[PDB]
Amino acid sequence: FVIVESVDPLSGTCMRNTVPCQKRYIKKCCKGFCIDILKKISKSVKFTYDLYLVTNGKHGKKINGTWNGMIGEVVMKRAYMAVGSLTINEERSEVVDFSVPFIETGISVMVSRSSPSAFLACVWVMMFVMLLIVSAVAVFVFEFTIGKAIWLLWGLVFNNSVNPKGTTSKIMVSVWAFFAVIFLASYTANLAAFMIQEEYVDQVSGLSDKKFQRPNDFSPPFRFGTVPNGSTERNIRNNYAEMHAYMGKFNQRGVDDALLSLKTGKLDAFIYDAAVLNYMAGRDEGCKLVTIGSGKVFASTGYGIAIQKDSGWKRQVDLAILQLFGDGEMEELEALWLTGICHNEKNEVMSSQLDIDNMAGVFYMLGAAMALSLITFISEHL
Amino acid sequence: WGLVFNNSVPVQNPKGTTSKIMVSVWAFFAVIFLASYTANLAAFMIQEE
Amino acid sequence: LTINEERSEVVDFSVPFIETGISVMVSRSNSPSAFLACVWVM
Amino acid sequence: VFASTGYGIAIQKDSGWKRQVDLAILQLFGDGEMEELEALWLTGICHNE
Amino acid sequence: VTIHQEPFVYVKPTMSDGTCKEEFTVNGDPVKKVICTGPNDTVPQCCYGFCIDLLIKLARTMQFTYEVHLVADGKFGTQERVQNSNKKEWNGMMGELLSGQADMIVAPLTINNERAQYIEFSKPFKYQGLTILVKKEIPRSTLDSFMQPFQSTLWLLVGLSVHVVAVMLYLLDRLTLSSAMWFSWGVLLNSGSFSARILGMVWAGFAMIIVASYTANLAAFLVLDRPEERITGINDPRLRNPSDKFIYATVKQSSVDIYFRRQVELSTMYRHMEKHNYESAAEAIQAVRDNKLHAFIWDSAVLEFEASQKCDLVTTGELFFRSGFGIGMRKDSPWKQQVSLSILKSHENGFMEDLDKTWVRYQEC
Amino acid sequence: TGELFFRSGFGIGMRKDSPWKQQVSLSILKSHENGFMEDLDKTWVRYQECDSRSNAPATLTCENMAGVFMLVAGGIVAGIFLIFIEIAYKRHKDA
Amino acid sequence: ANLAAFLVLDRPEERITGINDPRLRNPSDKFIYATVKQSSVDIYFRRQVE
Repeated sequence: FVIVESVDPLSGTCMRNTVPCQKRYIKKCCKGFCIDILKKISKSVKFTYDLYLVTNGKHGKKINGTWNGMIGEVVMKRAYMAVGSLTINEERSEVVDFSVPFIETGISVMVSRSSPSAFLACVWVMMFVMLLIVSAVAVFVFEFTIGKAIWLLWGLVFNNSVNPKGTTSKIMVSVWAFFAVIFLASYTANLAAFMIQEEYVDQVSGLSDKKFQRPNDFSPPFRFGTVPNGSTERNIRNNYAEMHAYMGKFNQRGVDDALLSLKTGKLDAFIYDAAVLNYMAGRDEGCKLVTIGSGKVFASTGYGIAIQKDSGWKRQVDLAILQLFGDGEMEELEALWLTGICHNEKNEVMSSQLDIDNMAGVFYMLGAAMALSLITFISEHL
Repeated sequence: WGLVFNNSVPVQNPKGTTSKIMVSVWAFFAVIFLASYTANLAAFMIQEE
Repeated sequence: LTINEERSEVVDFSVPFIETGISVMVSRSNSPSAFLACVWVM
Repeated sequence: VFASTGYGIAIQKDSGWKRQVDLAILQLFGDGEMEELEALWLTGICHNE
Repeated sequence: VTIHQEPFVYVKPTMSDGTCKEEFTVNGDPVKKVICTGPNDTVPQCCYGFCIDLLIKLARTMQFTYEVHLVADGKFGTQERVQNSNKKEWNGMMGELLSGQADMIVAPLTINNERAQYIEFSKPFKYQGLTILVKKEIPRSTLDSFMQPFQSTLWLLVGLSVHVVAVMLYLLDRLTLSSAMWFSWGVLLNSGSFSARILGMVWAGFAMIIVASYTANLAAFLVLDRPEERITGINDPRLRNPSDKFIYATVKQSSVDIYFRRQVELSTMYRHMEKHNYESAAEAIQAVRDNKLHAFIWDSAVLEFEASQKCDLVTTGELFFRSGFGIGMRKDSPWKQQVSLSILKSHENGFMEDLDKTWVRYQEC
Repeated sequence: TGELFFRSGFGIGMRKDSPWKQQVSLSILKSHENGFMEDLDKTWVRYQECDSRSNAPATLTCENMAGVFMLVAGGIVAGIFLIFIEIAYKRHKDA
Repeated sequence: ANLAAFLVLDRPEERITGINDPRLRNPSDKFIYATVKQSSVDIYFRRQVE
């Protein structure tokens, strides 16, 4: 969303289109393509624009009985117009003038995935049908032996691996031989099916989840959260009480530093701005983490910069935005910033790994069916 | 060598008790060898030119 | 039109606006058995 | 590559713009907008290259 | 004159005394060679190259005594501002041509809108390319298969489980019970009471889907992500994102490097290229062997020759700053226009693909 | 379709200034604050009418394969007929 | 391998590339792509260069 640096020590100066600012007050390089969007804005706006550093507190928020922060800095009226992208906040909105969206945003917590047996319907219809034809051939044996023959051809049902003397009945079995042959083809076929085209999930349920709506109710802690004075988290103060409750263990510092915690993964995910989220997607070390859910909308909103309540450029400033989306060059703003790096906004990549207990689920599904056969065997004893 | 393709030789398995598992060596071995066959089946099955 | 040495020798020809070459292109309507070494060693 | 060459337009032998015209080409590839010329024409449709 | 470039030429010291090793081709011809004095890093040295070959056939069109020189500095040439008198000055081969130190320059350098007001040249001796040197990442994918990537715990777990199922079989029995090593486990390997027979079908489909699982494992062994190579395009984000994570650049004082040196959007990029620049394209192949940077950039077709040089490297995406090569031409030349004609005839004849036989057509990897 | 084109949204028509203007905007803000949005998805959007595929999860494949499998069943009935005719052939052939 | 054909297969693309999408960018009578008369986004087309 925002870039900065030191001015060029050789020349002691800014580069690119960058307009720097002082730091107390010492000039330091101020950068970033959204601020740039503000620049191209001021262009047709023709409004003298001189950068400043932020004093403290990242964005603005209520402090004690008052507010202290960027928005608060605006409330201080120490500046004509704001710089930096902070979410539209109804509270902050009620405070003073907020601009129109420069870009959309939302609440999100994104993470990584470090399978549901579907290999294991009407196939069974073909099975019982094959039992019917099995009866037919059992009749064909006229001109255990007939009864367990169902188990004989049924041997093919898995790779044969268990024969009647019927000469015509032999080819009658051969029916099940080619049939079950292509049925093995069906098995390896579904093996291709799951073998290709997987999806899975980390199953994010949103603000509320098993791991969220009843987070303490599970065995491990699943930590999804943000840093001090989270704006979207301020919405979470409204969203859920247990949220801000568990937020204590969820305590974390730094944004990119939080991404580092993701590299550690000591927490479930990191609640943050969905815009900032996707940002965290594009810039990364490699492909590990994934969006909060798919990036499904959670607390639809946007961030941006603004000016004092009832300011000069206000309407016309919004019009400047109207130009901004007008030319379509905002696409080129992605090209300046939001353009995709990690990409992968759709494809599921590869889950390739060995088998796991998830694979073992079907194994259990048969192993218990054995016990079912034991109960029915006691019924045979009855 | 019957295993070399899917077993399927009607003829007279040997009666050796230890020799049985000795065959079982070729059973798992040739099993994953079938895995090798279907594996190359994946190979050509993917990535053609 | 392609730079043609003949035509080039004729009169002034510009520099390349874009590259070109001789070609004849087609389709494949309907593989070399490679399913069928050290495997045999095993 | 078969018979590496190119097509295009030109003028009479020893014409006015000649050198400078080539220079105009130098601009043409200069800005890189020839990529945008693909975007005007040569851009891929069938892709699958 | 030129600089030794394996894509362009094979240039090494002379053999013993004024000696050049005589060797036929891979196709068996003993292609010609030449010699040029120069420094090795001012001494007599040897000259051989498919480019140099194009000089050979070139004079073979218009007879002229072939003289071969080296390049004092490393670069090709560039208009350059001095520390005094404030005059932009082409350098090197360009400068040496302004110096006229040789008849006509020969090298695989691009016609530059820069070089325009400096010098002229004919149509491309070949259609060439320039892009970012791409380094191949190490694929592995190897496995012991059902050994390696199959159910690390469950490989044995389901097995002893099957031993327990065998205990259920012997239960159905109550040796024949002791025969379960053959019956149930034999069912597993498929290696050769009507109530329990159902359980027969049970361990049966069980192993069926098990082998199936091994097949899926084969699919893992083949199909797999092996994630992308980056190297997107002129807009490539990795290149477009200033940081210290990755290193992508080209050598100092190069023609395409100048294609960066006059730019708008590339600003931060070429800025990085300042601290990231290198000297020799050979030094680029070297730093690649070292995997020194994250990425490099040079003449693209040349980099295809580098693909012939080593497998540790990759082919970049597509065309960047389409250009080509030719003969150095200062003002007008007595050999100028007819020389261009010679190029034309070169395109007409197969001496091009023949040059591929000299170098390009060789498939190394 | 592919991706975003001309990012935009919806709202309430406002002419010049409105007595309900700014506070109405506030109402929107509160709307974003509350879940009435996702509730509106419940009104319409959240309803999932159809699936979304990429590949062809046919792993069932059954009713499709019914021609080949049931075709094998045809081989079975053919087993009845040809086994009866051939049954007379070898049976009476021994007679 | 036949099963692999039954699963893996091309099923070629959907076109619909982007604002630069060639099919849309290539005037002809082959394909028909448009929006309704007198619409807002239609106006987003009505003021344009490319």
